[PDB]
Amino acid sequence: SLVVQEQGSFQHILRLLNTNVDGNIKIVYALTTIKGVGRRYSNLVCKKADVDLHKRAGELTQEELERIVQIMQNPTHYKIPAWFLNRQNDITDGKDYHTLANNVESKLRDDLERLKKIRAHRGIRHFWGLRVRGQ
Amino acid sequence: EYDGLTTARYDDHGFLPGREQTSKKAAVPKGTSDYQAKWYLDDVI
Amino acid sequence: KLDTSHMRYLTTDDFRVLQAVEQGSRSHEVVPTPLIHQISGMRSQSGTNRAISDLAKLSLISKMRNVKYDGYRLTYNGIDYLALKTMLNRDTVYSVGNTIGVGKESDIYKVSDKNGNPRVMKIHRLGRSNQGANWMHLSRLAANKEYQFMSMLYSKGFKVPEPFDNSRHIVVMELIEGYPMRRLRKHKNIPKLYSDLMCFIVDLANSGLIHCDFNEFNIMIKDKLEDENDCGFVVIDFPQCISIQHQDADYYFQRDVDCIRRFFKKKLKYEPKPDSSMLDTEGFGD
Amino acid sequence: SYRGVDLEKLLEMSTEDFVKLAPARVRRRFARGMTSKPAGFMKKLRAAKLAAPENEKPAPVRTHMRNMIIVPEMIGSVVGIYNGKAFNQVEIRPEMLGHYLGEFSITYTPVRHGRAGATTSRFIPLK
Amino acid sequence: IKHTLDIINVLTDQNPIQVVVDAITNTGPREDTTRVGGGGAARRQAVDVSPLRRVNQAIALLTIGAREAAFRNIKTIAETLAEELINAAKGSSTSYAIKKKDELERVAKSNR
Amino acid sequence: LDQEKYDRILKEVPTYRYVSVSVLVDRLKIGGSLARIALRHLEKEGIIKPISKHSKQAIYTRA
RNA sequence: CGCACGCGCGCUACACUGACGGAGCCAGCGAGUCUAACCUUGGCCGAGAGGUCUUGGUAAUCUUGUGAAACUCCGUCGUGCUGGGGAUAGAGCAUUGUAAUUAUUGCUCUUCAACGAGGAAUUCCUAGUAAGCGCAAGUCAUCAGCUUGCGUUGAUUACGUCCCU
Repeated sequence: SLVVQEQGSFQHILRLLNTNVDGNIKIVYALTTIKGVGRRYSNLVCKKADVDLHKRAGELTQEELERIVQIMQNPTHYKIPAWFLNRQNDITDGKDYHTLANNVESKLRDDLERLKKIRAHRGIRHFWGLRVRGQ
Repeated sequence: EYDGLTTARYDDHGFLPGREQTSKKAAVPKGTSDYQAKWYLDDVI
Repeated sequence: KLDTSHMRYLTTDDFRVLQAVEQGSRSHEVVPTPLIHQISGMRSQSGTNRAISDLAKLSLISKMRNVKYDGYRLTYNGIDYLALKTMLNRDTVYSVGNTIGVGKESDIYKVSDKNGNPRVMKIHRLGRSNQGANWMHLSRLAANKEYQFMSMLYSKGFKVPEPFDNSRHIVVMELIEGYPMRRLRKHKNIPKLYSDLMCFIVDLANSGLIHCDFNEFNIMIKDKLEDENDCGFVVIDFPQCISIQHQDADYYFQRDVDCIRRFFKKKLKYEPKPDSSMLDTEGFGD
Repeated sequence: SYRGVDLEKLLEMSTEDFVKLAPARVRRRFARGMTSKPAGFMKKLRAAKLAAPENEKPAPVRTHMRNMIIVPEMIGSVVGIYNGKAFNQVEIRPEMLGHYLGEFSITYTPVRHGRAGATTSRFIPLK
Repeated sequence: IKHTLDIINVLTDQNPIQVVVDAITNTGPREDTTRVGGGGAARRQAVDVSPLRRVNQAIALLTIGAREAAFRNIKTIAETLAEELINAAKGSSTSYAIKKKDELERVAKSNR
Repeated sequence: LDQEKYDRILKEVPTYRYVSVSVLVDRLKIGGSLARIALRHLEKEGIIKPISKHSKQAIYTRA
């Protein structure tokens, strides 16, 4: 479109939010490249920031994300989706964990720690699924 | 020898001998039917 | 399909009979009634039609009541049960079954030997079964011919497995705990074994039989040694074997140059290092 | 331990209320109707703590289903529970929460994929 | 064809059949083997099929060459046809369909 | 490196036979999602003639 | 209906003629309560599901013109195991069934798998046959995947004999 180039600015791979939220995939699906964030979390940001999926995306500014830090940084007041998430209002804790790469799998398997120490299904056989199926 | 064998003197066209290699493992929890004993706490070493 | 459970009701009454009648059905196809006694020297009426009515249900023989040319035939189990009985007679099989393996004219039947180490009773039944005029004539002799054409590089320094017995359809191949090239994941010496695929057909032209047929199931990294994993090659590549006199080697020789170029490159995205070789050397250095 | 929220609120609940926040495949069970089959179970529970050497071990009273749900109130009693035939002794605690008593079952002499020794008993020795 | 062919209506074509005057027909098939029985050796004979093979080396390899050689293509389905009828007149041999064009006059000539 | 595409289009649209996104790949910079975006603002220069419109198949013609 | 293996069945995904946000809105083999709990046509209850707070029906009328689907046009992404797939599974929802367990399928959203038309062999084909795509039903309390149909739109290649059989 605009026949204008720039001076060393655009990259191709980023390192964002402690892992690789890349500079070729957007906010949305490079938060899917790291495990824990789906589509409509940052697509409800489209009705407040107008940033959809249609670009090669080494373009993001860290001050638009600060009005998304108005949506992110405290997980108790900031429009967390409630029919959406990976694990969400859990048996594990009870809150709607729209968490991140370092915080999904630590908040995922308290349903598999449980049931046949309790003599039923998931407290020896999932430990057998860790003493055998893990090595 | 009467108890130091695996197969009776039927060699002389019949059996391949069925070996029962006893490698028992404990049955820790309470309540046992015919079935569930051998799949209680299998520490497969 | 298959039946197996119609055999263990007999006595000695059929053991003298079999390879006398098996060499007697070949000397004289469909045998009439009062000959099972008299090919084997069995007596006329001392436990006789008792034993033939015992054999009657078992499908290794059948009552083919034609018009004065009667039939007692040693259905399809006249080869099949009686080659199990033949390996009971030729001192290899002592009972039937630890068997898993499926083909068409080669079923892998996992057995343990007279020794105790395992081998495989492969069975030949083509047409499935269709066992008739040549189909029985094939599986008798393709068990005998391929008893003769699995030693073409074992004497010459290379890896072909060895056949043991050729009883009527049965070919016994140690047993090979293979790992084909669709099962494997990684390798430790990649660039040696691409140029050794130009070089295996180099080895095949020494013996005078060029083999081609390479799919993703072929080259077994097997288990000779289990613990230290001294592996080996099983090369299931045989049945595309062609006498080189025939006018199809214009596109067999060019297969040796520019047709193997995909599998060590793509399966093992890793673009390869080594050189190659032709078969123009092997035309003279047989 | 039931949720992390206060324990003097949660333990004596019936088949009514929190599941109206929970999804309709396990809301069309627990927020429709209490199913009071564990109500006369309390009446046999209130004698299954009396004449024991107390706080330690009561008797293995039998129970023969696979879709019945136990409620945590009853710290210190023992009930034997269906596993296909027999009655697994459970010292009943708040250490089972809304899961089946008849989930105590994996009912087979084990599946022989690593040691196949009972498959060897079906094969053919042959005359 | 109608969503694609205006590019071919640029390159020396007033109406788009004008370069294509000498393009479709000039792949005239003259020679193709039969599978000889042979008795063993499956050789090939210097014979002639009806002239619908180098036609179909240029037209049935445009059936694939428009859809099925653009199936799973880097670019789209109908817009890899910006090349398919530009220089299809005579043997270029550097393409998806012209590479076996000499091989009707030499395959039935090599072992004949 | 700011407007080298500006001079090597206005002097190279009568050197390139076509106008597409594959022109840009000769310098090996971008292959990606900045392409279907760029079909509606490119021809404000005014040298290559547009022909047809379709929302699933947006195709034009070289000139 | 639990899974060391192996086969087949259909259905897909391995992509830019792809599907997505909405407008252009068609069929019929049509089927619907008696001495009652059916088909369903009012807004909303509802994140969603329909209850039939109601109504219309002994029937081409009320569903019904089954306002059916694949779908056509303004906007979405140019090859990146990919905005391809929901594969596996979780959390926020029902119509029921006296309770959804080995969840019975109807319901919002993330997990996004093998697989680069795939070694051997092939399944049916001529003036309406390939090829998709629907509709509703014994499956229905949860739908059709099998099925018998009808309807929608409907391609390369052809009158020939044993080479397979």
